[PDB]
Amino acid sequence: EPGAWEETFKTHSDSKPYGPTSVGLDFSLPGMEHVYGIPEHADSLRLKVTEGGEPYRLYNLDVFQYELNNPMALYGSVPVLLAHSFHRDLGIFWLNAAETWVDISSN
Amino acid sequence: GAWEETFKTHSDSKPYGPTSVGLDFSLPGMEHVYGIPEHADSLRLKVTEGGEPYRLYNLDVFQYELNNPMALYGSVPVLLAHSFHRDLGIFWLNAAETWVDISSN
Amino acid sequence: VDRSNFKTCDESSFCKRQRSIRPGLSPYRALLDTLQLGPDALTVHLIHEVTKVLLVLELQGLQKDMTRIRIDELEPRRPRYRVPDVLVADPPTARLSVSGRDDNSVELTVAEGPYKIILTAQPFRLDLLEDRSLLLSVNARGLMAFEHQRAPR
Amino acid sequence: VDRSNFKTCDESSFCKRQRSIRPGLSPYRALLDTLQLGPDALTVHLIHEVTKVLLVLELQGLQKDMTRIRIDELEPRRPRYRVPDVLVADPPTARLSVSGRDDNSVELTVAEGPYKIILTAQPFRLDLLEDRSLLLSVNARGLMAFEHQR
Amino acid sequence: ESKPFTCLDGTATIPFDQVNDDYCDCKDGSDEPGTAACPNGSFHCTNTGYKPLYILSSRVNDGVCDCCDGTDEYNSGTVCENTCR
Amino acid sequence: SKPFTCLDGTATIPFDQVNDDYCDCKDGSDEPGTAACPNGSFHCTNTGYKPLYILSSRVNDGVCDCCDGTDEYNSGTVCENTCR
Amino acid sequence: TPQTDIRWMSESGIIDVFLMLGPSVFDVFRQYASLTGTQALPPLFSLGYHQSRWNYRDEADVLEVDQGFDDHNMPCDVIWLDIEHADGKRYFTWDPTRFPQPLNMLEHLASKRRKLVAIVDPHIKVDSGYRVHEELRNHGLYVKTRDGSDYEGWCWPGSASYPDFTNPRMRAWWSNMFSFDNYEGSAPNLYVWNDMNEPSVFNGPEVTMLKDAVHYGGWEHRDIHNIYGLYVHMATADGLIQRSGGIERPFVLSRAFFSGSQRFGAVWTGDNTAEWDHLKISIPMCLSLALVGLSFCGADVGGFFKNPEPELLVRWYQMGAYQPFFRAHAHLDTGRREPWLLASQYQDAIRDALFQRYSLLPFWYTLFYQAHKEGFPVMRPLWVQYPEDMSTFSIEDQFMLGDALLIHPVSDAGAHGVQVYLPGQEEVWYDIQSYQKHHGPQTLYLPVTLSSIPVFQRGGTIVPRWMRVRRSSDCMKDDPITLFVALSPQGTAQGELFLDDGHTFNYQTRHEFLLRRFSFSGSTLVSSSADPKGHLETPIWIERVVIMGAGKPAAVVLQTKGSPESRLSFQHDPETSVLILRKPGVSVASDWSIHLR
Amino acid sequence: TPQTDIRWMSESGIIDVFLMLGPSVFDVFRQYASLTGTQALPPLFSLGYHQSRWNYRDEADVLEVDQGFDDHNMPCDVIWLDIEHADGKRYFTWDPTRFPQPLNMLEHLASKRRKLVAIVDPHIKVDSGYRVHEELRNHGLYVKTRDGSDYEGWCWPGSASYPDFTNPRMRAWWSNMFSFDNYEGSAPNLYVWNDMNEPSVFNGPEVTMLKDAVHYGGWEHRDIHNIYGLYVHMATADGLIQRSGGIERPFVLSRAFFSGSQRFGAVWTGDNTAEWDHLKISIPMCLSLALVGLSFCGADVGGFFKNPEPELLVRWYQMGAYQPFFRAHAHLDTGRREPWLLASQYQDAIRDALFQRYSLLPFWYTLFYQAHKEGFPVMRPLWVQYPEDMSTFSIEDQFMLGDALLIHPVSDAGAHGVQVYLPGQEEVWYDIQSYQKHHGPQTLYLPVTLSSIPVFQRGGTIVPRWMRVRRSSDCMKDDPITLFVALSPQGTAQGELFLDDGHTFNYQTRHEFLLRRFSFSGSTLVSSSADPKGHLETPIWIERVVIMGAGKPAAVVLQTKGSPESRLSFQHDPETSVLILRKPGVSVASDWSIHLR
Ligand SMILES: [Ca+2]
Ligand SMILES: [Ca+2]
Ligand SMILES: [Ca+2]
Ligand SMILES: [Ca+2]
Repeated sequence: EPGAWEETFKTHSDSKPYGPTSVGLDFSLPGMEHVYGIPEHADSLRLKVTEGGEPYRLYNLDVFQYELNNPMALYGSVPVLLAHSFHRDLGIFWLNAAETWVDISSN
Repeated sequence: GAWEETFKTHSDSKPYGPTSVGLDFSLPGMEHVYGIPEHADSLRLKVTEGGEPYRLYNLDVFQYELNNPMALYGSVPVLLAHSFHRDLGIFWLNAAETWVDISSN
Repeated sequence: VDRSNFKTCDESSFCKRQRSIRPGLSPYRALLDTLQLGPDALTVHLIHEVTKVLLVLELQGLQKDMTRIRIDELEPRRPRYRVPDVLVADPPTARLSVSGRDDNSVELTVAEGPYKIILTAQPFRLDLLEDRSLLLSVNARGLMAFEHQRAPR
Repeated sequence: VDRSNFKTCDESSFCKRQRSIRPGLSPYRALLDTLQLGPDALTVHLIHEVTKVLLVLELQGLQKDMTRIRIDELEPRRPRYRVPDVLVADPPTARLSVSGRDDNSVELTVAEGPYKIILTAQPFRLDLLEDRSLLLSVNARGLMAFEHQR
Repeated sequence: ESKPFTCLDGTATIPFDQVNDDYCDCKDGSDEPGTAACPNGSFHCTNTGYKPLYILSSRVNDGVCDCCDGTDEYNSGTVCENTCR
Repeated sequence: SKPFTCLDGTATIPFDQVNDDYCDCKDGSDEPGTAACPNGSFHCTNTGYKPLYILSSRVNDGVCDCCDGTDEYNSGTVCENTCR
Repeated sequence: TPQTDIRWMSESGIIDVFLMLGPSVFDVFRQYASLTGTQALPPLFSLGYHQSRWNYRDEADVLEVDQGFDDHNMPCDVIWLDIEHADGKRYFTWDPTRFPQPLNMLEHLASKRRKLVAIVDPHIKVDSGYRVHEELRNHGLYVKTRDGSDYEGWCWPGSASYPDFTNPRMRAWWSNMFSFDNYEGSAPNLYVWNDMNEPSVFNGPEVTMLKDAVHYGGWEHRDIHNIYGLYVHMATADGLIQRSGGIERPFVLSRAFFSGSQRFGAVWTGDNTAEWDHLKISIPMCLSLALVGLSFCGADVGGFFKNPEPELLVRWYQMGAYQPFFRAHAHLDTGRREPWLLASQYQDAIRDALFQRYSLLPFWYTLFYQAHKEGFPVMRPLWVQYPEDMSTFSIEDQFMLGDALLIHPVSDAGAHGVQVYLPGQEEVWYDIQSYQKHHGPQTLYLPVTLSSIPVFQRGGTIVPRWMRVRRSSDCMKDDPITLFVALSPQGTAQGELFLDDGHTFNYQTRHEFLLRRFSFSGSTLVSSSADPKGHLETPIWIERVVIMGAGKPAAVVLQTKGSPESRLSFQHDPETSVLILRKPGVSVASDWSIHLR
Repeated sequence: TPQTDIRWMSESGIIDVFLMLGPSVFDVFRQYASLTGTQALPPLFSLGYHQSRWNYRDEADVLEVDQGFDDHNMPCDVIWLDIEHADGKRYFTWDPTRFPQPLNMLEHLASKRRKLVAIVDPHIKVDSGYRVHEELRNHGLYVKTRDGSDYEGWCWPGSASYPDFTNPRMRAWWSNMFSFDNYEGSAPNLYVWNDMNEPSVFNGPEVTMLKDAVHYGGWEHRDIHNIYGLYVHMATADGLIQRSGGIERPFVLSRAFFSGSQRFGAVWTGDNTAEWDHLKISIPMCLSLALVGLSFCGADVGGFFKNPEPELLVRWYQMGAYQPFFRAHAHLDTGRREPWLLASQYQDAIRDALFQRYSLLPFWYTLFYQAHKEGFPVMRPLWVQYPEDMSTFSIEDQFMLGDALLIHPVSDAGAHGVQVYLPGQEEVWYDIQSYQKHHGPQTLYLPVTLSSIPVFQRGGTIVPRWMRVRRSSDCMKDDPITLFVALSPQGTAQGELFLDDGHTFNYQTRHEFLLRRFSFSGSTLVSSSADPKGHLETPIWIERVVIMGAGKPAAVVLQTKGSPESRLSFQHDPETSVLILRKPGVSVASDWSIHLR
């Protein structure tokens, strides 16, 4: 309920005339232990699990004096994730232009 | 060009024609005159008979040089004459382009 | 860097709503009565069991061993945004064919194999295999969420 | 460096005209019939002998031992420029008195001495003296030039 | 009675009341640690709650806050607040 | 017809390997007129004026380096004499 | 049993996802490229070295920097002009005092065969005397608010409005603004840099535009945000193309980007910091971009913020020299760090790095042509080349260029050596500095000095080089080629080489290009056409061949179609098994073969 | 018989000439001052050291320069902002990127008790978004052409128009623009520099305005040219007064000037060059200006164009330290030459020159008060003080400050000594560094080092100094005074001292000032009032007396009204005949006497 319509962050207000409209989907990759991509983040080549913390964010933002080893969104966003194993390679292309969060969990 | 006059590529329509004024002054006993800034020249003013008069016309001279009577950025039309015996001053209250000639005897 | 300037997922209300859904049996399920198989795409209606909002799944096999999944509202109040100018062309399609059937699942074959997609109706799910080696599953953890456009206020 | 940007006196037409006048007998002459001793100044008409142009000389003795010489046209077609905002005040004047007079000259005394101004009528000339010591002369080389408005 | 003060460089020996009397009597400036009278003296900021610091004697009561604890401005019209945090 | 010897005292090559657009001498002395050696030099004679040496890498690079323009003789850039 | 779960959550739009099934990683590259396109072929000069900072003060400063490179014997292709070159951050303008004659400045750079890049940001100063603002306002081409007014935020010029680059009429206007009649003072050797195109809004939420601003078609900014920058990049590149009549290839650097941005030019990692850890992270950041199609990637050499110590700057030049986009840049308050301002020992290490980059230009150009035609990344993680070596799956202090060069730059102060992992069960590796052969797979400890750049050539590859380093790439584009043949365990090798005029679309509109295949097997090196449709008039010839891992032949014979059989002189090093063939002298457009007898 | 003839030739106007009959040169000074006024009393800070260049980069750079002076223990009162501080040379504005918070920058400088000067030139950019241009055009306040359109020329911002400063309505508009509400970002510690006010017109005849342009009242530009700059100076100075409610004294530097410009502030000799002969010529140029009433004169320290060698810069700091207007300035393309950027030996000599200037501030301030009240020049040719010594009539490598100090700066590279002419029969001179006494007249050969500034105090004079040098003059203005008594051969001396609050007109509107007379005769030093109308609340006291040329007394006794008779301790050097009286401790506002028994 809170923030589903009109929402404020710091001193800025989002009138959000359309209300909650988000979309989401999960994908399971059997045999995959290494995933890569979804730039841009000042983070490792091999993407980390997000279970204990923030998901990776894709939202083109100007971050003054950005720091290293964190999933904060930087200037660019390419919603493409690659999965590599000894046996195969796979890719996922999430063609969406809005703010996007990506969660990664191991098994 | 007493009336319409051009210098380089610039034209002066000079609608009122020649209107210049001039006057001379004699200073007996004086051998040293000073003043009429601004010029990149010595404190004691030189005679102008063999060359250019001192010019008073506020002008922006790029990379101006030394020891010449070319007009620089400011103009104070005041000349001081000094001798062992006396001191005198001349104040020429005119705001137009002014040339000053200095001759000895 | 000043990190209070930039939202966390908790401070992004849509991220907080989405991330609050926990792994379990999905409330979405496919109405196999609605299935239509064309040369270029398979369409099938989805329904949220609790809210009864109706979605449309467009499933496509593509040339060069690719699959495209598109999900929209069945009759939205207003059209939703579809990203232009990024794709350089209309992706060439590969034909889908029914090769396995029951009450709760449908198996489709892309062109002439070896890639097949099994659609389980309840709970809604998609699995992709080369022959019989499972490559990846969709909505297997039941985390799918599609906030339909609600009435303005 | 190439200084052709800026005029020499030869390239300034009024400087060229003026500087071509060389020391000699001046054609200007004071009309002593026109002399008037006013409260602040002495006025007297000057005339160019060849062109018959008429000028007005305003001669003033000032407090603090100063003399002011001003020359304008008698009947100008248009007013000439007089520099404003430079003088901080109207300079306090000292009374002038005729103390000598002959056919070709008038001697003036500032207040009660020792400064005196001798006006020579023909050719026009001015001499400034402390008692009997010549301090300075005006138009002694005959270089006065006043281009009237055509 | 009482004993006089001696400059640390050994320059001279002056009575105690010429210490911090706002006139420079020692060549090394050691007789005016609390004033601006000596050109080569130093003033010590204790700066409780931060790092202490020495400043030039010429910056004592110059109207500028040099110590974070503000003790260098005690008779200058500038009131310095404690900023050692 | 005698062969050429490099000035560094290293090796001896036939006359036809001088200015043959390949670097054969360690000091670059076999290609005074070309861009073939990385440490060679080209001499601008600059007839009537100050002469100058330039890097061999600036021979026929399309840029006018000598005031007499002789460093550009087969590059498509025509350099005029500016030694005045 | 091991499994990884991925979940995407987006604020609006539809669900639209492509599953790219491989099975190989190069299949995924092809699959994605068929969807979103391939890397635009960069003009050759843009693969050279770029010298930049905020800011070069005036035309005299730019010309002094240009002369400094020549006076200190360092190559450079482009000098960049940051925001202070314009009239108070009014883009498409020039400061009337410090840049009064842009055409004269550009002509002087052209006489040195160098280019210039000027920054053009998307935000437009709100100013009724600024013709750009008046036109966009009068034609309704600005991003809007819900009340129908033009959106106004704050950026470099103060109050500014934001063109709606999602509007096709706006992109057409922007493209036409780059014509030589509209962008007064510009010339064919002036290129463009798009910064702040996220868009950056200093007083906006998260330093960007409000979610409920309104764009073309009534869509909210929340719907389109992540493609706003791509549209800026696209419209700028299109303007550089049409200003030439459709002949010249563009160069545009962009900060913001999206899927498909590879089609419009280069990107870089933004405002980094002069620290060793920022140097290290440049590899994983550009590698993560390479994997998703953005091959033209780099980071600010020396760091944007703060002042790097001389040793860090040297190590950053060595790192940048082997990365796709090679530009030094610096913040307004940093000290000047043009490479000749350092002590002689640091200058020489930097010059050596610049020489290596310029010598490798034919190799870089060919890799980017293969990226342009196939969608294969230029900079590659080791696991892309060795998908079965699990010990490479996380490596990020190492990368490969194509399949031929493995790079492990020094990225630690005062390091005495590096640990280099040389993969491949059946592979051999040659240290390009010493020509020492190394067996794989192994972890080799290599001692380093300040001048060391650990680079290894893979056996079975042929690498083309321009060994005559000149002051810019334009000076070098007709020079002869040296071929470096690294022999495989089977005594084989192969490589490609792409050539064209270096800056036009003639390779595509007129098939005016060369694509050569060089192949070695047995004792024969053969040049053949890898694409017969391509022909090119060029003076480029083969001046030298260097073969690593070969024995001493008794005689070397060259055969070329149209020519009699010729004998070549050679030199052989028995210690390193290196054979140097002198002056083959054959045109690069000709079929030929060299036989070791 | 010797005679000099003078001839004046002017383009228009009337003949209007004043003859000033002396008989002494000080009578001529008084006569001219009664006509055109006297030197405006400068606020104390403007007699300190000014640090300037084209250009300081941004607020951070200005604050860094400020901190550099304190970190290297060098005094400085003002930091200057040249044309790059504004928005594209639109005056009264600030660059939105590099100077986004001028008030905060001015506040930080106020916390260091320092000031700032910003340049404001008379030419106004033709720009419909520039509010200054729109107002001046809409109110018809521009110089016009004969067809009635506003004149347009070219200068720093490109195409620009020129306000008609001969129009009183224009000067009133200009003055009101300097109010803190109109000149946004300005503060009480911001002052103004008027440049290019000849007026400079880049595309005009002789780089100035057309002769047939039209001004207020229909007068042509040829009629008014030489007072256009004075009007700019006047209207700017009045604006700095009016913005404060008529309380604060202005500081305005102007490049162009005329008779009467002394009433409005300072002038300098424009764009000089970093060469030794330009250093030499600064003396005759400012001396020629001093003789005609312009006492607040100087030249760019170090030269405007080109880069001075370190030794030339040291010698120019020593020269400038003893000239009225003391500012270092430099062209856009010169290297940075803040005084701490040089080697330690050069730094120390420059610091020593800065300390001498600041210690002499009470002396400078009194000389300018005497100029303000009497019309006597501050910097003086030797012949002014010795009108009967014919060998001084042409001297221009030497000058005097008042009647007390003779200065002969070193103005030759690698000089080992100078020849100093010490004039005056029965006159004595004291070397202020060594206290050696020298009888005149003579030409003395004085050996010099890098640190030497040849300065001599005349016998019979008393010079007041602040011996506690602080970071700026504001910090020093309540500090105690040291009196330097140079005894004549008759054992006498005299001197004056003017004190006030340092920056307001209270000395004139409220008689809040002190003018003290110090006189020595017999064996008694007496302080009395030189003007009884002046009273002032001040903590300034006399902390030390230095007497040159005295024997050793048996006792020293101080008497001050209101206090018991006190004994003073003292120190005497028999070699140099120097007597130092310790800590008189008497208020500078009190009558007192010191007797040497
Ligand atoms: Ca003491
Ligand atoms: Ca303090
Ligand atoms: Ca050769
Ligand atoms: Ca060349």
